[PDB]
Amino acid sequence: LDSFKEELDKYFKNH
Amino acid sequence: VQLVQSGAEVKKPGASVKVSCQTSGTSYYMHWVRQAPGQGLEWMGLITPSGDDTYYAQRFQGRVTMTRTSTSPTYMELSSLTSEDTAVYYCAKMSRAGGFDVWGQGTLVTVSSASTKGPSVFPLAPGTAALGCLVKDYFPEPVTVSWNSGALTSGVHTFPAVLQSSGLYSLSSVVTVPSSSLGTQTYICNVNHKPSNTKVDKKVEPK
Amino acid sequence: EVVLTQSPGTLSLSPGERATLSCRASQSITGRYLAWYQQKPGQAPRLLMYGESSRVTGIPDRFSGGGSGTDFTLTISRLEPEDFAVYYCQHFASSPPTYTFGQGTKLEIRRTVAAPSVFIFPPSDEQLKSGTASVVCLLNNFYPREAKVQWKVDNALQSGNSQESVTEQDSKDSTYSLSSTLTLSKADYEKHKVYACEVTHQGLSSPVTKSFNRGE
Repeated sequence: LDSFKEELDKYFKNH
Repeated sequence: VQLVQSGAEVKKPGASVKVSCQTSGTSYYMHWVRQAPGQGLEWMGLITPSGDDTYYAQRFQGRVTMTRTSTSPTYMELSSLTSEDTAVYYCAKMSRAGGFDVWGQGTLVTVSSASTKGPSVFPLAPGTAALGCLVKDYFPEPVTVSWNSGALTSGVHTFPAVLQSSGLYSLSSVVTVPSSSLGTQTYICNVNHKPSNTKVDKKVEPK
Repeated sequence: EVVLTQSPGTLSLSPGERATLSCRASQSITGRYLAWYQQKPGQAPRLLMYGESSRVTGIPDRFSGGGSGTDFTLTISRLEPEDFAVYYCQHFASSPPTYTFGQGTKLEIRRTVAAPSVFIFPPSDEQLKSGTASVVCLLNNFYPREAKVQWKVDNALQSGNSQESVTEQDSKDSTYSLSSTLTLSKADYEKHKVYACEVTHQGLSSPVTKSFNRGE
């Protein structure tokens, strides 16, 4: 399962 | 990783405050969380490991700014302050799992129309006897109270301050001692109010 | 946004017993997005566990948890003195980034009933010179925390002119102490003779009144 940091990184990469 | 914040601040309504958070010495997502006296925790927002972007809690959007170069301390600036912004402000490091694994020591920010003022200290006069000191009408928090310069610790209760309708704080500190000691011992409460650079030492005697 | 509601507000248990702390989310979540924190007086909170019982490094085995959907629990199985504290749950989302906290549960030590020892203090002559009189009633080393303090001035019940403060639970005997401070102008103070605080508490078979006659 992806880490929360990975989720946050993806958010900021695309916003 | 240890996080060290800047010192306490006192502000008038409408002003702004800027608090710093320094990694004592990998970069990480950094968050800010505040806690009003006696209340719960409130998240304010986060800043990325590089500092190139932020995201704030809805309640603070338009009022808060989080900044980091790369290896500079990180700052949180809160504008248009009101008395509702009185709280301890914490910075925190996020772990990869999303929880806050390292916290700063907190920075108290007091927002009030009141002005800094040292306390007035009054005796609370006494097989067990109770005696104390009333620490009245100071601003802002905090005060410290010791007894006999720290030589008396057993049986001491220093109460949490209350905010009076005047905008000034007050608390009491009490100690219980053997009634027999009232003739062989002298009791003095040592009150330190660092925000006003005031210290008061008040002897408490049977009246 | 997710809203977290904790229950109970206060939990009172003895060392060695099992504590069950609840956190309810306003919508169904995966427990990977929930974290639990411990906070003691004067300190920052400390991360304990994620919603799925996964503990962080250094957290003892007696901390566990469980849940899925809207209901989550933190369980502390054999309570130690160092476990009594305030506990918060926290939820996080990444899109858009959003964290929230429950309102906290206080986990306090249950011990046997202990009646307060009561003391009354008149205002100092020094304070009276300044135009204000503070009269202080002290309730010392009692359990449980709930207590009732009434002020009577010349047998007239007072309302609206007193404030209470309570200490944190004592680390050694698990009692509380409480102050009640009556504030009067000097002029009102010197118009009356008898100042009394009357205390009701689980450990008292009849209310305890301490009083003085102003100027004796």
